[PDB]
Amino acid sequence: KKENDQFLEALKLYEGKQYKKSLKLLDAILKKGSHVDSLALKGLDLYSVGEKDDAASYVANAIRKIEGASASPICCHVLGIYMRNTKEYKESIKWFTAALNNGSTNKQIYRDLATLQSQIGDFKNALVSRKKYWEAFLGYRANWTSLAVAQDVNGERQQAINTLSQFEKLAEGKISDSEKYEHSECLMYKNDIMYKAASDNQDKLQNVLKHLNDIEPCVFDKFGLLERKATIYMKLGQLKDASIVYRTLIKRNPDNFKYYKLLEVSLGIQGDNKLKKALYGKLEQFYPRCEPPKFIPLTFLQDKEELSKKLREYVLPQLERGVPATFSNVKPLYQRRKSKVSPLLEKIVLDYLSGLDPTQDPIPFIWTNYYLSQHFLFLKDFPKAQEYIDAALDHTPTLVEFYILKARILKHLGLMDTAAGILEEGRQLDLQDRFINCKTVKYFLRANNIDKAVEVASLFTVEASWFIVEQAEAYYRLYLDRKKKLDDLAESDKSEQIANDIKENQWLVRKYKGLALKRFNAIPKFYKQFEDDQLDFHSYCMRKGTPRAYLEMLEWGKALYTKPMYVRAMKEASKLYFQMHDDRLDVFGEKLIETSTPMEDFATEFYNNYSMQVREDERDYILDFEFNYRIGKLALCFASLNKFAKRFGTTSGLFGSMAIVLLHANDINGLLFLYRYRDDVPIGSSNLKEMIISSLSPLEPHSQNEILQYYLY
Amino acid sequence: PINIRRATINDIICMQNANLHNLPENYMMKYYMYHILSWPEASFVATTTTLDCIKLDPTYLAPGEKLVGYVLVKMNDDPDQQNEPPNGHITSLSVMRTYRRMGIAENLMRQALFALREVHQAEYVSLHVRQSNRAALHLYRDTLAFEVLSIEKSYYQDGEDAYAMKKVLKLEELQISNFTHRKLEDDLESDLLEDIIKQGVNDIIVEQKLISE
Ligand SMILES: Nc1nc2c(ncn2[C@@H]2O[C@H](COP(=O)(O)OP(=O)(O)O)[C@@H](OP(=O)(O)OP(=O)(O)O)[C@H]2O)c(=O)[nH]1
Repeated sequence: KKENDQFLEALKLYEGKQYKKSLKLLDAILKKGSHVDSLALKGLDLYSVGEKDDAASYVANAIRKIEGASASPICCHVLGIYMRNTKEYKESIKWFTAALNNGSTNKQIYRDLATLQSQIGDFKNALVSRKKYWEAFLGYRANWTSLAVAQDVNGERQQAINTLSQFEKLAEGKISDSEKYEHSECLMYKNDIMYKAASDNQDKLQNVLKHLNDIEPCVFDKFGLLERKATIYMKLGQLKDASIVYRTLIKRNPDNFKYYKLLEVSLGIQGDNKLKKALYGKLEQFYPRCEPPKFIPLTFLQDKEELSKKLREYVLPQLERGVPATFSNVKPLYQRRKSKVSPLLEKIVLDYLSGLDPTQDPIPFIWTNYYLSQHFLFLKDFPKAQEYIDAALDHTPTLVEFYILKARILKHLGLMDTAAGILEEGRQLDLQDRFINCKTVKYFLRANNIDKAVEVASLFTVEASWFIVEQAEAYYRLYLDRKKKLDDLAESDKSEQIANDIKENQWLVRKYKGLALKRFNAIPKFYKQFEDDQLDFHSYCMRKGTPRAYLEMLEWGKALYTKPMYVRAMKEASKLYFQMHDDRLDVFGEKLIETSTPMEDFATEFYNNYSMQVREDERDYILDFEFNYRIGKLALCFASLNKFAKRFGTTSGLFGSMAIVLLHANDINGLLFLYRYRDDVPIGSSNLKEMIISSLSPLEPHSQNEILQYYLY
Repeated sequence: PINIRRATINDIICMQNANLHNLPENYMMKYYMYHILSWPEASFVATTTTLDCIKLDPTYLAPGEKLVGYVLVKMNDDPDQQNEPPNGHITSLSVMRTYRRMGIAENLMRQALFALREVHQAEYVSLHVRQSNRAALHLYRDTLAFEVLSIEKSYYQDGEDAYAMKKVLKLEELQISNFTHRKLEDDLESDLLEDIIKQGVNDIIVEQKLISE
C-alpha cells in the first residue's frame, strides 16, 4: 500500500503542475515496474515536460499491460487527459468513459466528454453528457445554456426553447448586473430558435414577434433585435411596418448598404427607378456624407445626362480631396455597367483634368492622373495607363500608391521581375510600412525570386499561410522550368558538360517538386488547426453567455475546407498528384515526391475534407471528374459531366472537351482540357497546339505567357 | 464603394491575412476568435462591395468584397480588476492606408463606441496613442472628443512617449445621427416619398426629375 500512497502524492503533484517532482516518486515506484497507472502517469508527466517520444512509449506500454480492458478509474482518467493532449479525441472519449464505467465519481468527466464529443461532431452523445453534467449541477446557468444549445444542435428545437424558458423562471428575480448580458443573449437566442421553428407560419411568426417585443427592454443587442423584427414583418407581409424598422436601422448605421436595399423592397419600389430616385434624394438629406444615397442611383439611372451629372457629383469631390480609392469606389460600375458608365466617366475626368494647374492644384492634379491611369488600365489601354501614372510620378515621386499602380501595369504586361522591382522602390519610401512589405514579398514570389522574398520579409524577423501558398506556387513554376531545361537537354570532351548538367537539373527538379508539395501540404495543416481551435469554445461560450456566436462558430468550422486559400492549395496541389499518377506508367519533401499512392495522398491530405463540406452549388465538377477519372470510378465521371452541363449548359467548350475524354474510355479552355488528355484521346496534338496559340492573340501578355509556359509546357 | 457593418467570425481569416503580425498565425486566429466570440456585438469591419445593377487574394470575404479596415473591441475581463466599473478597450483599429480620406477610421470608431455603451453599458473607454502620429491624435482628441489626460513618458516597447486618453461614454451623445452633418433627420414616422405628389408650383419646379412622361 506504500506504492499507492507514493502514486497518489505523484497524482497530486501532477495536478499542481509540479511535473518533475511527480516524476521522481514514479521513477521510484517503477524502479521497484508492473505498475500500470504509474506507467500511465509517468507517460503524462513526460508529455507535460516535453519528453513526447518517451511519453508515447510509456503510454503504449501501460495500454498493452491492460488486456482486461478493466483498468482503474484513475488510470483511465490519466489516459483520457493524455489522449486529449495529443489530440486523439476519439481515444480520449473511450478512456474518459471507461473511467466512469469503472466507477469514477468525478462528474467533471462529463463536461470534458461534452467538449470532446462536440469537437468530433458527435452531438448526439455530447447532448447525453450535457444532460448528465446539468443534472449534477442544476445551479449553474452555463449548464442550462449548454444543454439548450446541445438540444438545438440535435434538432430538438422545442426542447431547447423549453430549457431556456426553465432557467428564465429560476432567474426571474436574481439577475444581478453582472448577469444582465448573458440574460440578454439567452433571450435573443431563444427568439432565434422560435424564429426558425416558425418558418412561414403566420400565427407562429406573430408569436415570435410578440416575444421579441416583450424581451426588448432586456435585450442589449439592438441591431440584432431590429434586424429580426424587420425580417418578421416582411414574412408577415407587413411591409410598411418593416420599412419603419429598416429606416431605424439605417439611422443607426447609414453606412451599411444592406439596409437601403431592404428598404426599397419593403416600400415595393425595388423596380421603380423614379420612386427610388425620390427615396435616395430624401435619404441624401438625412445622410449627406454617406455613400449609399449617393452611390445606389449610379447603379440604376438610365438617362445619360442624369447619370453623367450624378457620376460627376460622386467622383469629382473625391478627386478634389485627393482620395486614392476614388477609382476603386466606382469600379463595380465599370464591372457591371461598363458600356454605359465608362465613356461618361472618361469625359468627366478628362474634362476635370483639363482645368487643373499642376502647381496651384497639385493634390487634385496627381490624384486625377492616378484615377485616369486605372481607368485606362481597366480598359486595357496600356500606353495611356503608363502615361497618366508617369505624370503623377513625375510630379510627386514620394507617394507609394503610384508605385503600386505602376507595378500592376507591368505585371499585366507579364514582366514579373520588373513589377516586383517597382514595388520595391515604393517600399524604400517607408521601410516600416508592413502592408507594402507584404505586397513586395508576394510580387517577388510571383517572379519566382524566393531568396529576395524571404530577405524582404526577414526585415520583420513565423510562416504565414498566404506566404506559404505563394511560395508553393513559385516552387512549382521553378519545377516546371527545370524540367523543361532538362528535356531540352536531351564530342566526348564536352560530353562531360551535358553529363554533369543533366545530373544538376535532375536534382533541382526533384528539389523544387518536393518543395512545392511540402509547401502545399502545410495549408491543410493550418486549416486543421483552425478546426481544432474550436475546442475551448464549446465550454467557454457557454460560460461567457454567447450561444448565438457559438453557433456561428460551428457553421464557420463546417466551412473551413471550402475556404479560398484551402481550395487554392487543393487545386494547385492536384496538378502534382494527378501528374505523378499518370507519369506512373524530409526537409525537401522527397518522401512526398516518391509516393506509391498519389491519389490516396491527395484525397487524404486535401480532397476528402473539402468534399464533405462543399455545397453542391459551389462544387468544382471538373476537379471531381479529373479526380474520379484516375480513381477508376467512371460512374462518378458521368455524374460530374451531367451535373456540370446542368449548370453551364452544353455549349461550353470545356463541356464538349470533357464528354469526349469519357466517351473514349476559338474557346481557349476547352481546347486546353483536350490537350492535357492527348495521350489517352487521339487528337491532332500538334494541330491542337497550333489552335491553342491562335486563340491566345486577344488576351493580355501575362495570360499569353503563363499559358505558353505552364499550361502547354 | 465602402460598406460598414458588424464583424463576424467569417471575417477573421481575412483580418488575419490583411497584416503581418509578430505572433504566430494560430495564436492570432485564437486571439481573433476569443474577441469575436466573447464580444460579438462590439467589433466592426469596412469592406468593398459590389452591387446589382485567379490567384484568390486572402482578404476577400466574397467576390467584390474585400476587407479594408476593422475595429476589434473588448470589454474589461482582467481578473485583477473584477471590482472596477465596466470599461471598453480598443484592441485594434486598422485601416488600409490606401483607403484613407474616406472617414473609415472615424465611422468604425463611432460604431464601436456606441456599441460599447449600448450593449455593455461601458462607462468609459481608455487608450494610448504614439506621440508620433498626429493623425491618430487628431482622430481621437478632435474628431472623437477623447480627453487628453496626460503624457505617459517612454510608454511604448521602443521607448516612445504616449498620450493617455479617455472618453466617458454617454448614449445620447454617441448616437450616430449626431454626426451625419458637418440638420434634417428621419423622424422614423413620416412618409419618405411624400414629396412626389405635392401640387405647389415651387414643388413642381424643384421636384422636376421625379415627374415622368
Ligand atoms: N479570394 C478572391 N480573390 C480575389 C477576387 N477577386 C480578385 N481577387 C484578387 O485580389 C487581387 C486584386 O485583383 P484585381 O483587382 O483584379 O487587380 P490586379 O489583378 O490587376 O492586381 C488579385 O490578386 P493579386 O494577384 O494578389 O493582386 P495584386 O496584389 O497583384 O494587386 C486578385 O486575384 C475574389 O473574388 N476572391
